[PDB]
Amino acid sequence: SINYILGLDIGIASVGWAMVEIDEEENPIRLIDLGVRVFERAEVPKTGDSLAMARRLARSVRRLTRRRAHRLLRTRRLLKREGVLQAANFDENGLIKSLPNTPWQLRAAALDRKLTPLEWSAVLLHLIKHRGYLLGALLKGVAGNAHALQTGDFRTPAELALNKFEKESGHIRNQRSDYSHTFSRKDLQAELILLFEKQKEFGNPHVSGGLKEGIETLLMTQRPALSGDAVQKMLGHCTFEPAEPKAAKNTYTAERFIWLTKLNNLRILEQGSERPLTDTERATLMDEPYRKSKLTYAQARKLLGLEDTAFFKNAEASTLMEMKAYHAISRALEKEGLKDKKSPLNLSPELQDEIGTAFSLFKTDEDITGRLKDRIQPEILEALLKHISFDKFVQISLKALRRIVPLMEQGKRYDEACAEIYTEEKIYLPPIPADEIRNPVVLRALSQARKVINGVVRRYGSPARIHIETAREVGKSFKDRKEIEKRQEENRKDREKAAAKFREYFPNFVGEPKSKDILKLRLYEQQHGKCLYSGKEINLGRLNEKGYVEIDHALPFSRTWDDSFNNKVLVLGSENQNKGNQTPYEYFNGKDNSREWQEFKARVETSRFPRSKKQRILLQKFDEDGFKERNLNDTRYVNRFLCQFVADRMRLTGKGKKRVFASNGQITNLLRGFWGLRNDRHHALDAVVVACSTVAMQQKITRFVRYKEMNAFDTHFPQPWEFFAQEVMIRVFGKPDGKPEFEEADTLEKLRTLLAEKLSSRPEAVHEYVTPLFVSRAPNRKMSGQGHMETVKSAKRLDEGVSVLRVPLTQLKLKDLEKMVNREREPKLYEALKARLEAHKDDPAKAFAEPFYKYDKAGNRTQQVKAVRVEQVQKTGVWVRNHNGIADNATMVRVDVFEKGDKYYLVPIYSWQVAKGILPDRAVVQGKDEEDWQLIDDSFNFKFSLHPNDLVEVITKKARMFGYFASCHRGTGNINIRIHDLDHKIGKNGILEGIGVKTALSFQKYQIDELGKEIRPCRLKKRPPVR
Amino acid sequence: MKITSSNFATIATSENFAKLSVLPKNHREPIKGLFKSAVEQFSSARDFFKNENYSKELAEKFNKEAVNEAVEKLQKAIDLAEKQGIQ
RNA sequence: UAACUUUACGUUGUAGCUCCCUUUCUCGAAAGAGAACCGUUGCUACAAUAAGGCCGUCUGAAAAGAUGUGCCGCAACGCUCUGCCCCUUAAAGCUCGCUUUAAGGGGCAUCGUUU
Repeated sequence: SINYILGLDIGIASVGWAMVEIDEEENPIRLIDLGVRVFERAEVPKTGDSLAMARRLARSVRRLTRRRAHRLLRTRRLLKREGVLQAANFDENGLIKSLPNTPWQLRAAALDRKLTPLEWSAVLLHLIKHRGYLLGALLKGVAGNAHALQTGDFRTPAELALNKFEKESGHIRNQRSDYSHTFSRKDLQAELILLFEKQKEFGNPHVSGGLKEGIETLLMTQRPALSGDAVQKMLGHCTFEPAEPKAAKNTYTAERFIWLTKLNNLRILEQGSERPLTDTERATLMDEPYRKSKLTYAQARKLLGLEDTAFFKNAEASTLMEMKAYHAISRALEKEGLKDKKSPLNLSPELQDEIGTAFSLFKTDEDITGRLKDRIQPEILEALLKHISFDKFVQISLKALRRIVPLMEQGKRYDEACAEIYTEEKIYLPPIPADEIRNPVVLRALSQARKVINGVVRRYGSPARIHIETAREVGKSFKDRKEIEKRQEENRKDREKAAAKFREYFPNFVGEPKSKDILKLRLYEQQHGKCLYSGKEINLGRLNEKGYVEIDHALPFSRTWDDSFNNKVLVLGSENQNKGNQTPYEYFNGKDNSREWQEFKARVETSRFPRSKKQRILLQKFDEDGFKERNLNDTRYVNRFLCQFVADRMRLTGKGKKRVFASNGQITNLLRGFWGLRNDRHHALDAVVVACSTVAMQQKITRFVRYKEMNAFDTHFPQPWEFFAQEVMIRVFGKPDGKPEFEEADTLEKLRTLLAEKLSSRPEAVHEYVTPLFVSRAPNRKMSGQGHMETVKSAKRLDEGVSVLRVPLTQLKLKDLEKMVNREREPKLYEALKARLEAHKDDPAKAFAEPFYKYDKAGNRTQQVKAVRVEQVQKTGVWVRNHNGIADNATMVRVDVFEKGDKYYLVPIYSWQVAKGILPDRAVVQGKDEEDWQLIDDSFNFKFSLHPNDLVEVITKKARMFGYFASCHRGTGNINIRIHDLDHKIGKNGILEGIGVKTALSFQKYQIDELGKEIRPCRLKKRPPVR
Repeated sequence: MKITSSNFATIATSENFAKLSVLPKNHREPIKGLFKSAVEQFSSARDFFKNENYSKELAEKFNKEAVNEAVEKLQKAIDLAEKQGIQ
């Protein structure tokens, strides 16, 4: 119904959108709607870790501890059921009673004295529990321990631990995040076998074969590493032949398929172009993998023999394809000693295919000798059953392979090959595929952009064209972004230094030397006191003179659109009056190689111009078309993918065929500067600038610059419409241009009358779709998350507000020194700790770098004080470690709002309460602790529930607040609200702390759409359960 | 319906694993987990020969134990699925 | 990218040995010492190492509590299934504008997939 162009500005934390109505010639005539959507970037803002790292670490730790506990339990079961254990020694849900507390001394004394049955289970359990290692410090420690074992009398690792290991540093097991006291699992096998042999030598009715077998199984039990999905590891069927099972990713034909598929689309990149392998190149690279294993990026290059002019679609060194099955079979044959080191494998492809199928379908010796006995020689079966194991299944059957492989060898492409042998448009964009987008931030940004596009298409209709502009910070890693920020800061500092240098030459220049004269003077400095084109010299009178020097483009704008920083040069008063839209190749007689060209080349050859600008002195018949096309578009992965996806997967009611225009960055700044347009609302400004850069505006701009390039104006730059810089500013900020002290209009009536008053000459400034901009934020209504803080505290003194926590000395400060649990029971220790602390002015790292010693009464010393347990306040917490520890509460996940007597009460709900299913009943009361909180009963009406980032509104007796709820303080009962656009002039950094919810006249939570429209109140019906 | 270490892969198929999507979550999760664990264990029940530290009899001892564990796991999974009433 | 076998830590509780230690008991040479119920420095051992959910088996009637050579439990994406909210049209009636049921479109999840 409405013809319009939709402009998008996509960042890593926001997406601005605008719609510009166009005529039949793609010319802006109106500004219909605009808006901004804000979210949180899909990464940790503090460091840059992915959003799913803590979850992965916690899952790994959980699995590790579960496996260790299960292994110890199985060891106990084996020691009870398969030997002498006297199962009256095992009581309740408990363990071996009266277990000795010194396995380490026992394990080193089992070769000179019999061990009691009560002293055998201890050493066995200790060996199973700490079973050693199977990344530099750990390897160095185990290597040093191995070297130490084979030097002195250290027949057992336990003897090493007892003799030289503990008497030096006073400990046996490692402390802190260090790596010295680690052992290898092979050494533990050696010690275990020595223990069993030399202890059966002395006696003991134990040490049967079952004990040895069980302990050796438990000691060398490690789960095999998982890889890939689980559906891929199953025997399915064929997509083309529904009568034969799949094939393994080990057979000759399947790996031939993989190799041909990878080789066909190599796409050797010649200086940025598309240079595929021809028939003669693919006839040689085909057989290289099958002959050598590590075929890397450069390994093919030597066969290609190029001269750095052909890249690939050092650091670029990765195996493009590897022979897994072939070299695995070759090694299995070689290690038995029945094949030379380097020779072709004397086996038909059918034989390797059949052994691969058998090895991937059956995993027992009997079955593998049940299917390979009649096909391979007697030695081959045994040689294969010693170093060979295969897995995984491809989705292509064996029968179809015999047809697919020959065609791909003939050069036919995959798709046409399988077609000969054997993406429709929609209204809304489909979900962004995560296969190609291997980045979380980019995926989240594109998902939000797709949501905005779907919403606007739903509200208005199919857009004619989409103009995408992405900030330079998108599609980049965190380190590159930080480098960009530091480079920008350094550039700003250098600009300030250059400005300070400028303020010396001509103080009389007005009262504010700006950056334009700075650029003029800097470019003058580049010429090194010389002039260009004209050939005259420096010592001109006044640097500005209003006409003496004019910044001009060397290559004309009308043909290049290449402002950049290289093209612009500064000339003198003479010359340049009859240049025109001529490149220097057609103006200085360079085509005929005259003096007018060589002289100026010599003059500029001593300049300080950059390499790109220095080699842009001359352009030998450059492409006068693609160049202006290259500066008007974007050549990055994200922009190209967006263009392709929105071009194919949805409908755009345009006119041409390339109805997606990804614009550049410099062109946007040029347009915004030319047209007048100079908080978190400026995103829509670039959106409007971007959606008005149609090809018709480009045509008019080219005509204007070409006319003005000849000095033929014997008028300002063309604009989309008259009064452009005013209407856009009024629509965005609701205030007149450049007036941060003016009042803001946040209502339809106020904005409409402001538009009618300040733009009475434009009848199109008002329409039925004008609404003050409202920034929208991404909701977060997850009820999952952390259960409590990592640290846990003793809960013995929990009747009061007390909790004991052991802190190291190096971390303790003077603030917690006055809260030590034992403050009055040892006076001298506290005084010494204060004296050490009150020396370096609360510097614990530099004060406790020396050992601490509890000095005995009347002198002498005693044992170290490495850590001290201090006392902290604790009014509430979470019971963990099986009612043995108390932990701090987790992040707030829900608030329940109740109303009674024109008063509002907040009931906090945490994650652990959701997990246990115990919904709370106590509303927060300021001052009093939880035990004195107002209990909730049937007399309290329930209004709604608040999650983080939810639209709320309060009406207090002083003013009215409308914002996004962020956090609720349980100590006061006051909620915090962020202003919609996060204005720095309202509150502290856009937030309104300490809002008084209680005694408020009105309080209700609002609902907002994804485009910032449809702001309506919501009345929740009944309290939802936690689970 | 019996599961044996010889005819095992003919039953542990993608079709059999995907037939479980109809069951309610309280039943769907455990049998699917059992099937996945058994399939992975069978698929990785021979890397003990690829590692040179599991020398001599330990290698096929681990292989036999892993195969028995996998076949018992899928026997339990298929018994639970049979109780839930699928074919 | 996204994930995967482990290992060494940290914290809490109990037990053993060990240093300081504030009261209260036990005394003729004034000094101290000894035994205890508590605090607590260090070493070792053991248990727990998110809070917790599913499924199978045991004692059984109010319910457990254990048990398992099994998976999930701080994330991302999405709407086929389930829920909340908002918006249209319909059957209506309110009391003189809110609900009951709906069909459809969305947003978010306690829902689905990957882990």
